[PDB]
Amino acid sequence: TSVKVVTDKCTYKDNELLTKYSYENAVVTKTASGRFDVTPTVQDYVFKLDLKKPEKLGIMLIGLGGNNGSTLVASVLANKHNVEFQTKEGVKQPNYFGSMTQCSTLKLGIDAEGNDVYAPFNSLLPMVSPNDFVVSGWDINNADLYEAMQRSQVLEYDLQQRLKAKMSLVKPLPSIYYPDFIAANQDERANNCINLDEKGNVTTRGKWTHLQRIRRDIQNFKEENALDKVIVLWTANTERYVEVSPGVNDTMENLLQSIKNDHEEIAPSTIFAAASILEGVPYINGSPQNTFVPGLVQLAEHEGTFIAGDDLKSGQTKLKSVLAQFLVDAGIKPVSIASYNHLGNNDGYNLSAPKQFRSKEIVIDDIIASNDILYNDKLGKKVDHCIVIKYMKPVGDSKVAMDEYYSELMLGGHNRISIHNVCEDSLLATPLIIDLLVMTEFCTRVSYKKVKFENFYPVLTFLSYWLKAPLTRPGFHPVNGLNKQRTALENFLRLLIGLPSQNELRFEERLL
Amino acid sequence: ITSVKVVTDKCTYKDNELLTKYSYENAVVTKTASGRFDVTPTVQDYVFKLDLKKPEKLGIMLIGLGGNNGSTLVASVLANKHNVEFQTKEGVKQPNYFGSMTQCSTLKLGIDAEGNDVYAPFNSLLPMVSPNDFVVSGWDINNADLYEAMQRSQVLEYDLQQRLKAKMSLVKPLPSIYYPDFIAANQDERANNCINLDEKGNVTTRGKWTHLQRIRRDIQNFKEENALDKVIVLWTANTERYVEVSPGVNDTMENLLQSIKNDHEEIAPSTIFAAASILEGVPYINGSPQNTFVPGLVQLAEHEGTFIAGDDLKSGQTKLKSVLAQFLVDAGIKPVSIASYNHLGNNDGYNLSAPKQFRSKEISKSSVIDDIIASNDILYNDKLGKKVDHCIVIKYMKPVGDSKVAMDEYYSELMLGGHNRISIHNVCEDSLLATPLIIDLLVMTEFCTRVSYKKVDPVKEDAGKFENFYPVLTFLSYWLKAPLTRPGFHPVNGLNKQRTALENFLRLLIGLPSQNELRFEERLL
Amino acid sequence: TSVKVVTDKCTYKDNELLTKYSYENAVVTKTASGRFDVTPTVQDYVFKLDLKKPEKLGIMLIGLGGNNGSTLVASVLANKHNVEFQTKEGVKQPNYFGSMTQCSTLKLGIDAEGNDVYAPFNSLLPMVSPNDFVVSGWDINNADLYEAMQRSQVLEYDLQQRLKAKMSLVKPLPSIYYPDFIAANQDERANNCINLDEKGNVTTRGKWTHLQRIRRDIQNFKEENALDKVIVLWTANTERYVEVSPGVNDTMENLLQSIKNDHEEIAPSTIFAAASILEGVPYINGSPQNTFVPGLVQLAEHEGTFIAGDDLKSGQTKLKSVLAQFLVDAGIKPVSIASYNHLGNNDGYNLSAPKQFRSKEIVIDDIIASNDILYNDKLGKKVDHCIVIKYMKPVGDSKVAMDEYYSELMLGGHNRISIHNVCEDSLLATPLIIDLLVMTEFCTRVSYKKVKFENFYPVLTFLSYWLKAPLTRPGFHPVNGLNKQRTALENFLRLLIGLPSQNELRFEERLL
Ligand SMILES: NC(=O)C1=CN([C@@H]2O[C@H](COP(=O)(O)OP(=O)(O)OC[C@H]3O[C@@H](n4cnc5c(N)ncnc54)[C@H](O)[C@@H]3O)[C@@H](O)[C@H]2O)C=CC1
Ligand SMILES: NC(=O)C1=CN([C@@H]2O[C@H](COP(=O)(O)OP(=O)(O)OC[C@H]3O[C@@H](n4cnc5c(N)ncnc54)[C@H](O)[C@@H]3O)[C@@H](O)[C@H]2O)C=CC1
Ligand SMILES: NC(=O)C1=CN([C@@H]2O[C@H](COP(=O)(O)OP(=O)(O)OC[C@H]3O[C@@H](n4cnc5c(N)ncnc54)[C@H](O)[C@@H]3O)[C@@H](O)[C@H]2O)C=CC1
Repeated sequence: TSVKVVTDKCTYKDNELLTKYSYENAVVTKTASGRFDVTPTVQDYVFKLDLKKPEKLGIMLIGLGGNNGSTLVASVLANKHNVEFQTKEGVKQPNYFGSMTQCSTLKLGIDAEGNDVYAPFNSLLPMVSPNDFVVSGWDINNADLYEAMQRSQVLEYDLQQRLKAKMSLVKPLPSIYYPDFIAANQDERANNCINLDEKGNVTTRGKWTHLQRIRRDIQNFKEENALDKVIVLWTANTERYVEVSPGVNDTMENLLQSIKNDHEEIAPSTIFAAASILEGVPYINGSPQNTFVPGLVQLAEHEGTFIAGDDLKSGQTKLKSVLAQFLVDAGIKPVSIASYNHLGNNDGYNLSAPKQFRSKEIVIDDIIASNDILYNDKLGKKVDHCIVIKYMKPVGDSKVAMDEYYSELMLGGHNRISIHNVCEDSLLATPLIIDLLVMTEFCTRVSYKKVKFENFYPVLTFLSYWLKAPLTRPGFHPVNGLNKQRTALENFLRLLIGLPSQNELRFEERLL
Repeated sequence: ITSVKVVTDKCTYKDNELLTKYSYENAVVTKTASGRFDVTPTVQDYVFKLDLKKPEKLGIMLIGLGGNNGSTLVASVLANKHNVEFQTKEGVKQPNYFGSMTQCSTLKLGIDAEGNDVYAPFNSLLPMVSPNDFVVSGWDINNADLYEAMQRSQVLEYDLQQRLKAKMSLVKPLPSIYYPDFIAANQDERANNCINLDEKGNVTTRGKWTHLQRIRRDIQNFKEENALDKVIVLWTANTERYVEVSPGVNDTMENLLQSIKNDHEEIAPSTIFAAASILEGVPYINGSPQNTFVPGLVQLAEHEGTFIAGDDLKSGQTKLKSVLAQFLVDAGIKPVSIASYNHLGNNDGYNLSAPKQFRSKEISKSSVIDDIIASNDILYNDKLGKKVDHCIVIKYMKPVGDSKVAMDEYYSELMLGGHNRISIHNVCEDSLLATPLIIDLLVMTEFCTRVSYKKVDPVKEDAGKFENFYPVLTFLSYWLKAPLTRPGFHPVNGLNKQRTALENFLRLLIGLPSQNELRFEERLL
Repeated sequence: TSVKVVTDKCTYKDNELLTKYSYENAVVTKTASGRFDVTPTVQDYVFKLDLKKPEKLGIMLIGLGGNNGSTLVASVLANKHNVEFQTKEGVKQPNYFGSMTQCSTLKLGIDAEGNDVYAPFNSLLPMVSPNDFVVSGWDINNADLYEAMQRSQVLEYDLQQRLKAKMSLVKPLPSIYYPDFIAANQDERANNCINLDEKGNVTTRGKWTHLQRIRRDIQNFKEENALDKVIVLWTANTERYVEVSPGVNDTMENLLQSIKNDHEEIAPSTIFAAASILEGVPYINGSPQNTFVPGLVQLAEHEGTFIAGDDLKSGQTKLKSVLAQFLVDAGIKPVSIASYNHLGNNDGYNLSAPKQFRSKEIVIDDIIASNDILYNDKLGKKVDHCIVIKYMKPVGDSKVAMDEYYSELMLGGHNRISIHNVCEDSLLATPLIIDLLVMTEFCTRVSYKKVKFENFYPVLTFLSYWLKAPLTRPGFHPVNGLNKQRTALENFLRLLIGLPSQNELRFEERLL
């Protein structure tokens, strides 16, 4: 399955694609009298896409032994080796359901009858398959991924047994454990640490040698498997936000300096990031903690390395943001929105401590911002909202989410909508992780020039669709509208092969 | 093993039998035309006799042995009896009988030396048969062995089915009676294990008396092949369509029996199994909503003096509904609407997908609230209205397997124009709930067959002689959706009251008064 | 409507009822081998019921201007004067729906066809009607009850307007305001206080003169309306628990002493209680705070005054306790139970502060205690449970409660039940308040003697049905089983008129 567009905007040379693209947009200024003055703008670009993709992509997950880590590895092996498994519904064939890059489609255009024609998401331009992922990584616990699977209780027992022989071979590398940064109850789980002093004890001293050991782990992984490309992704327990203070982590020199000075504002994630950046490998932060402090972002630009992150956009927040937008697009005013989530995994176990959850408890202000017709000082520009996460160990990885929306309708009416969501959290997070790795790898092969080619700006915004707290560029505010986060990705892929943005005008039908 | 020894002078033991005196109190009421209630207390002493020697093995014959419930029942018995632990994603699980009131619930025996309540197993008071001692068999219009049945049902954990594979593979259903018009047309291709075949081996609704005699011999054969003394038969097969009751047809014992002989078209397979069990003196329990117990049949039960009971297993949805509607009315709240929707993807919801099958169901799943309304004329009367909109919907959605999804919306009125909206959403493997319920019914039925009594004349020692429970075992209503009643008496669906009756019954047999919840040891100095 | 029982257990003399009652029960002792030895016990009693009930009952509500207070007053006037009102569903007739004493029935026995015969709950023995309630009380805010109704937004606007003329006449008396005891945000609401110093400022000094002013308010109310009987009920913002320390509030002398010593462990509720006790008027605590400290209980016994309380059993906790018990009675093991409630009234506004909510966040251990078959060390004698209350002002008094039960079924199965409850909290609390006042008044006319008559033991346990945290007697643990809390009341009324406890045996049907 492949796509071939006949357009003069695209030319190939040496397994390299050059595409011309005129980007339009507009600048608006609301005059005093409330009049909107709009001046269209246009910037011409040329994109270069290295068509040669890695035959094998290296993946190093921090928190490799967790729910997401073990499920990620199981999914790759299960599909790669077509491991069909037994269930009470009979034999099931492995697949990557839940993955946008592997299981969603896009509209390329219309056929001769005037009907939409769809194509696989990853069929327009070359993308690496999760089947060619080589996975390794770190974890403060040394259990092999088979034991990690058993511990997670995420996958069908029979599938676990069919992957037992292969998963047992995979074992996480020791990692960096700074106790003060996570939930204290994660203290006896840590039996796999590199940061130990002469008395064989865990220390936060020698942070630079810790950073150097991570770089070594990455180099070794690459060499040991003969891989050219590697991507690192954090999927470990949420850390407590670090304080961004001047002189400490505001510049890449201070940051690198603080790391050598064993500063207390340097968290483990801070070191895995600085270590990946220095090795030139893309780094994805899948947790809410503010790993990407200023200093770290500088070091990323300077090295021209791709970073991205801030939480693995839960499937509830994802969907909850969609409905909310749906209502406001319909002229309906949600005046209240209550969210209640409870899970029984370690993830929920680590969020128990308010320090870990406070990072998570961090989109509604954007929707309410989009509509001043319903939200203003005369009517009430406010929306009550609450986010409660509770740890109910008996529900395991199978989380339960509930959202209640109370909105006002016309003439005193009201509307109450309740969303009850139940599913194994990891079966939604894993595929998200796959999509992130696939698209990060894809973007590293893309360069642009306004009209010498520059890298596709380190902070990969197209990846906001899969991250609850979209990282941003100084000054610009993030946009969480999920449909728009996928519309961005979709149009980007389209513009790379000479196709315009979707307009949905269907003039072949609407007009004579 | 846990046991209970009540030091009372109301109980005496004689040759494997417990004799218990009990003074039953009640009161008759009349309401003066004007509006007063004249209440006359009543009393009637009894001496109950409980046969303590319970059967070492109890025969169980299920009609629908290869269905979701029959399948799971045998599996639960085998798994528990042999302690067949199994693997799941939550690890190794030990078998158990959760969901079984008889096996996993407790009863308060009293208070301790310090005033704190003391409970004991429901089955620890008096000798009851353990489901682990069930010797199960039965009939089914389909010949799949019970392992295939398990596979097809998709109720139990794959690993468990596998560990039960060898044993369950050897369990094969006896051929049954298939009368095409009594069930959904889709079960058509499923019937390949019938006894009613004509010269050229085709399905035939002719020779129904021969069929009755075959079923009876089946019961006899089963019994002797297992060296069993006791046997209970329980219908857990497809839901049949209601059969019309007509004078001279099935209105009397004699009429019914002849009709069976005449191959009357109002004689359903269940009618024959019911009649056969009754003639064999085997307790028969109807676990489906169809009106199997027509007058003539009940009459035959009464004449033969054989236990019958039933009409639909009290689903976890209709159970919880009775508990919640009762609760609201007991609190003075007025339900004015109760919407109950639900969908399943098993053969149960597939056979119910037909309007005539769903009809039986919709009759039993509804009536469960008629008595609730009748008890409160303060709320329900001619002024305020005494109606309660109640609709029941059962949709078939194959993709959900045995897992049923029940949703109930209660809209009630509160004071001064206010309203209350309660929504109950229920998800579970419907069959993991029904199975222990089937176990409860069989354990209690068996227990009852060992109970006899006699009225005691206060002014004349040892009058009369011991009798058995009136044939219709209303004591089993706790587990049935549409409680079968005695002519004249209305059914009571109050779940909590249904269990209380059972509780107090067991309590009295060991000389304990009914629970009063007065707790004067603390409420009074 | 009335009931007349023909029994020799009952004799009337001078509008006085004497009833004989043999109370049976049993003492159990589980021998080492796990054998239960049971010895039945029996105690004979004679109850005296003063058949002469007050023609008018005085009611003084602390927090008279709140949601419950104003709705209580509106309900009495609406029904008493048959104020029919307009709604979009048409004209509605006032009623006391939700009240057990006014709208529930009981089974007296069976008729001649063998069918149950029911009678009104308050038709067996004389009970005072809420229509003969004379209501007054205190509140830190001085708004009249008409303004209080508008503020509560609990009742149909049209009904509010039809009661406007009468409700405006009712105004709350100034009350005792000790800032440190409630949610700080209740600081500008307090414009009606008696505890003011010479500089006209609010003080916590002079607590004894405060107590004396309450007694005066009660005496005046009684005299001013020519009432013999009065009952006081607390329905004000939840207070923060006070610390029970020896020498301060462990005895009635220390307590009375501490009150004079302006001790910080003496809360406003503590004073309204001690003041009602001294005036010999029954005192009901409708909030979770521990008002009834030791000392206060002594003073109650010594004066032989009836007290009772500890939260107005929310309709959710009520029902949530019923389902939970239903499951455990069925042999089903709830292994997890999550509760999430959010409201927009002042009540929820006051619970915002963890100090107020902590009192509320205080039954599952009893159910789990009843069944060691499912709950033991081999299986797991634990049930995860959580209680979350959030303040969502837009939902107003119309609270939303959600309970999720996750239970284990046989052979690895599970059952998940979700209960979504929506209603105006006050429309459920008001009638509960009515039932409490009616039954407290009823019990004050009941005396007993084992076989000189003693008062129906101060701590009225029969009232646990309407109180989330049933107050108790030293040593005895409370029982919250709602059906059993109503079975107690029901049988008590029955035993007073010579009828035995319900057995549900129906031998007229089951036996030949
Ligand atoms: N649970 C889920 O399915 C989803 C999780 N997320 C996010 O992804 C993160 C991981 O979630 P899960 O895999 O489920 O949780 P988990 O708790 O099972 O896995 C985290 C793993 O991180 C390891 N770990 C902790 N600190 C470490 C360190 N300093 N170095 C290396 N390893 C370390 C732990 O030992 C554990 O095995 C969460 O913090 C959350 O932000 C978002 C959506 C869904
Ligand atoms: N499955 C559940 O959770 C509950 C079931 N029930 C009732 O219990 C009954 C059985 O339910 P399931 O086991 O789930 O259904 P099922 O459809 O899986 O099993 C019924 C079995 O009966 C057999 N059968 C049908 N007509 C027969 C006849 N004349 N003679 C012998 N066998 C016959 C069928 O071939 C099938 O194997 C139904 O009537 C249903 O309404 C009620 C409450 C819950
Ligand atoms: N909101 C409801 O409908 C129900 C309330 N409850 C309970 O009843 C209590 C009252 O609830 P609502 O009437 O709804 O709340 P509310 O906040 O509307 O009414 C409480 C009233 O107490 C007054 N107040 C506070 N401290 C006082 C003091 N020291 N002296 C005199 N007045 C004082 C306040 O000014 C307010 O008017 C709650 O604390 C809660 O424990 C329980 C179930 C339902």
